[PDB]
Amino acid sequence: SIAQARKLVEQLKMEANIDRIKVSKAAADLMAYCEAHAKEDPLLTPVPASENPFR
Amino acid sequence: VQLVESGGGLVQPGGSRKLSCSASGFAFSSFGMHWVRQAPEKGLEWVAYISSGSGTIYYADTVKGRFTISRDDPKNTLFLQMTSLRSEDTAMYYCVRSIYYYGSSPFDFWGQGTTLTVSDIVMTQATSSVPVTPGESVSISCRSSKSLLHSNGNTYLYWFLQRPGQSPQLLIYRMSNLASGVPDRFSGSGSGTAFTLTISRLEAEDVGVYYCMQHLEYPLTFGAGTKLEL
Amino acid sequence: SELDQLRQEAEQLKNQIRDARKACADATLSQITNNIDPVGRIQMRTRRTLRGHLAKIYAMHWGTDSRLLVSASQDGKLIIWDSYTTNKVHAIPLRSSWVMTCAYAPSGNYVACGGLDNICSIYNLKTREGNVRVSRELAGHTGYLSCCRFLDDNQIVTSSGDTTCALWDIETGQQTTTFTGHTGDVMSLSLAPDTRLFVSGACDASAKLWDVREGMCRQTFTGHESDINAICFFPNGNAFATGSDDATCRLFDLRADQELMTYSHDNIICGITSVSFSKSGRLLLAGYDDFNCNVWDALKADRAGVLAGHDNRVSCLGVTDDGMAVATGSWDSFLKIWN
Amino acid sequence: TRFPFFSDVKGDHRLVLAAVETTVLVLIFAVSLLGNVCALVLVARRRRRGACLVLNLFCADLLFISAIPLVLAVRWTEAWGPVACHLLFYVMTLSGSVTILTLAAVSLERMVCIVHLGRRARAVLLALIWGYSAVAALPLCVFFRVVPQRISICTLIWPTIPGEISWDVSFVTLNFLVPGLVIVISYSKILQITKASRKRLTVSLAYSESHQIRVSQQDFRLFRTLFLLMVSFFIMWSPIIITILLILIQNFKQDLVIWPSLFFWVVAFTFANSALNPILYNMTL
Amino acid sequence: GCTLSAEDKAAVERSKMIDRNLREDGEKAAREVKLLLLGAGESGKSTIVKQMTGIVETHFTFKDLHFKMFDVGGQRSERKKWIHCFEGVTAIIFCVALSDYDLVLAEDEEMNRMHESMKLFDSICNNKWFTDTSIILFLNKKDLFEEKIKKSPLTICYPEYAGSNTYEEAAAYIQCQFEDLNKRKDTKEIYTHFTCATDTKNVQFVFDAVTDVIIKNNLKDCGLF
Ligand SMILES: CCCCC/C=C\C/C=C\CCCCCCCC(=O)O
Repeated sequence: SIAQARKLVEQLKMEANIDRIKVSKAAADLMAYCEAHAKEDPLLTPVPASENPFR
Repeated sequence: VQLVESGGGLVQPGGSRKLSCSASGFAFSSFGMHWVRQAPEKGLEWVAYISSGSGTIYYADTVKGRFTISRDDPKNTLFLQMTSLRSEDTAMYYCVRSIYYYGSSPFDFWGQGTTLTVSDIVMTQATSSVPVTPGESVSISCRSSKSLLHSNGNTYLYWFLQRPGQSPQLLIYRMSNLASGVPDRFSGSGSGTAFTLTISRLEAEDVGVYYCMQHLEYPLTFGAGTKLEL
Repeated sequence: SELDQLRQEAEQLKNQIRDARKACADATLSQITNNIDPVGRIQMRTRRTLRGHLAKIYAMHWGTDSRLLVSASQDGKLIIWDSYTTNKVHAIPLRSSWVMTCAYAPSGNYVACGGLDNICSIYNLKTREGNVRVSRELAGHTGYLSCCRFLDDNQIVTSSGDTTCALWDIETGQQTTTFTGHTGDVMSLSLAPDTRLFVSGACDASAKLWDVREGMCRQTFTGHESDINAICFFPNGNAFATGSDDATCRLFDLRADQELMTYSHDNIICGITSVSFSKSGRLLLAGYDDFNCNVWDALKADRAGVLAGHDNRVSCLGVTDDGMAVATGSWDSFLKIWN
Repeated sequence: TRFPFFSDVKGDHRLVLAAVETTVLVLIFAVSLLGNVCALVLVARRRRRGACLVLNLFCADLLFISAIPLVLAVRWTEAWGPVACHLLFYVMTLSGSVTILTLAAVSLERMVCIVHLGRRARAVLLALIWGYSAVAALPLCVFFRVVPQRISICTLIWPTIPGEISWDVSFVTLNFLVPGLVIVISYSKILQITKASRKRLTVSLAYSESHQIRVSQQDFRLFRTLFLLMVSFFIMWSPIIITILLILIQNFKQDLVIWPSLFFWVVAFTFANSALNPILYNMTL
Repeated sequence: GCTLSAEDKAAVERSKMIDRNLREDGEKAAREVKLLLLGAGESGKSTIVKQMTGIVETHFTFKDLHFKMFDVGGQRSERKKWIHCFEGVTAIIFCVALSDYDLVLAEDEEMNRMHESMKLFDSICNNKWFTDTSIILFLNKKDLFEEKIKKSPLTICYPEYAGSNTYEEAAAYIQCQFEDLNKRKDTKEIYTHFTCATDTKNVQFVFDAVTDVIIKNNLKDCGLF
């Protein structure tokens, strides 16, 4: 009971100590990763039926 | 894994015989079986094949009509019924297991042999001997009548090794895949029609006869054999 | 006054954490992706249909070679498929029919399965005797087993319905680490691409980020309104997407400790059963109780396609490592390869 | 003389009898076609959920009605194209025999399904009943000649009387008596199985008051449906068989037992069987 | 097979043999009668299992008919996350104890035990997965009910009870209260047995109820009804 509460508050206090970046940076990073690998996504870009192994 | 053959011995010519190979240590009912014979001073020669559920049988067209192959699955035994034995059937018949699914080793375990004495694609191994010293790389070449590289990307080349007095052992399957239990010294390569097996560091446990086989189509044909003696 | 004192301490600590992360949301992900060119309309055709299961299909997993599948069904069978020729390579009979999850080893030498018997069974595929044999039975969970993922040939992490996860040593056969902290059943696992962390999604409408080599939770993510059934990582391992029973998917950012985008529509009322990303990370595929899959443009959050063709609920879904196919399984006992 | 099948003087009244004949047959054609196509479409999507020989029935009764029109034309006139006279009766009799045998087979497979608690063999049975019906209706394909005024009337000229009695008493015995016995046996045994189960569960008191009432109110619907299916056969298939035997009898006795317009009305009533088939044997409501 | 290699043909025939074995195994398992054994805490299903961790399976045979019985009482998880696995069982065997009309719940002294069992019955009977699976209802410990009703009135459990305080009427009242929790009175059915003892009464009752369920299922899926 009290030990469980102490464990929970320890976890909550440890989650507060982390450093978090801005959300704009995260969104820009996701956009950059999606852009950099667009050519190698055979579902976003349906590669020709000659290269397709699922004819 | 153990396959023990029996039924050899001297035979009068024109008679009949039956060979039995008993298996122990593997799921016999899920393995196709081949009989492969070898003349007393010649290379290997595929003889017959029976599939997993006995639903597919092939013979080389030199024993067809005279030979029959069968399997007793509950009793875990494989039978070869030979009739009208000529004087050119004197050989040492081996039984070899073969499981075919995507990514399997189809010639991995060879039986021990049965000595019997009676009283298509062409595979070429140019050099029939290699005088070589241990510690230096060795190279063997094999040459096929037609390209083995099937349209699905698989080239069906097998490399076996037979040491003095022992059954052959699968070294390499499909021209590049090294069999389990084989040191990384051996390495298969080549393309389409010409193939090469290379050994980096020779040892005293590598002297013997090397055979190349195709599995593109039946009958399965073996190479003459290159003998490494040292 | 220890009880209420610690209660209010945790209350204020959570409040200040929430305020600190709220003072970090500069702009919505929809505001930065407000000018990108849309994906369009993703049209896919069923290349292969895989038949041979005689009951509902509950799990499915792809080989790292991008060719072989494993599928688990409630007829007590675990089938391995070629998926190029639709050939069955192995058909493994289970000792317990009530399988709820299955996994494929990243090396290809092992498959694992688990379910209502609280046991994770690991099978050896490449045996010299020519059959598939049970190589290990991991027991020690007190609830049903809901997910299992191989780290390597000798490590597996498993979720169970006893509110805990567990990292095992297959060679020894006993737990090496136990992850606790969830207040409800644990329903989904996703391994980071480098397998240094994993993310867990539970019935308490929560997700958590666990360090494998430390055994202790790093971050907790809330935002859903109902139970979470599926979870997956973004291809670079800096984000993950969850699917819950309130007919919403969400994208969470590991670094920002916040959610980025919600994937929901007014015409969808049923919960999500599966979640997966595309190779580039631009398409988010979600399987539904609606009987059909939906493909979302994972940056602008608008449905870019639909995968209809299953006569019952879509229970499992995956995308190959090479990224050229999408397998989809459903309660009508058929798998379908799409491209 | 020679018995005219669909042809008469009609001296009693003009312009109204052909009209009545046209109306009844067009109504029967429309109703049967609509019901059977709806039943085909309906079973086409209960195949996706339940997977019986009920599709062969809906194929056979449509085939039976495709023959309706040629008889309307020969009714509007008194003559006979004397190339279709060799196949119209063939298609009619073949489809009728297929319908009867399909009903008997449906009843038998329902019997075995209930009693016991092969897909290829089902196709073998379907092909077998179709082939047997064809080889049994063949005697009517090359024998109905076009005789002059007993006007070109499509009549039957059997070569030998022993070659006619045998065909008739084998046709009725193997296409009306045997299927009737099969269907009544199958449905009465389904009834006795259900009654035995509901009386095994009554001894031990597995039924409480107000639940022993719904059980009886459902055992009433079951018996009603089975009795309806058992007797609709003999109600909607007996006139054609009795008029076949009566034609046989009057063939060698020469008595005007036939009222001239009796055959056409009997055949129209039998056509209505193809329209009541897909509502009795499809109760998805 | 012409564009296929020798090894591809061998793989194809291996796949066909796998298919043959799968069909042989799945047609054999379609003749098993699967019963989902449910109940509440200390309901009495231990005696029921005696007559005939995770899931507990019990195979047995009675008059050439094979029965699977899955006891699911060892799982404390949320029932809504794994109950759909049992969509398609032949029947649900629910065990009630008639002696609980006076006993209070273990954790909560206020809340009753019979009402908790009734809540569980109403939860599983009107579920969206068991809309058409019959419920064989056993009422155990009837010999400890007539004995305990001499000194204790049933009005403790049901305050609205108005009738004779005898076993033969109180048992009927309990059975009616349990049966009236059904909503789909036409789609599915409930079979009630007042167990406690005898040679082969319980097993034969399950056999009768299961045979009736099978007959009704065949009538439904084979045209009639
Ligand atoms: C069991 C038959 C079912 C099909 C019958 C349906 C419609 C009948 C229509 C044409 C049949 C005419 C031939 C019958 C007369 C037989 C004459 C005889 O031989 O004396």
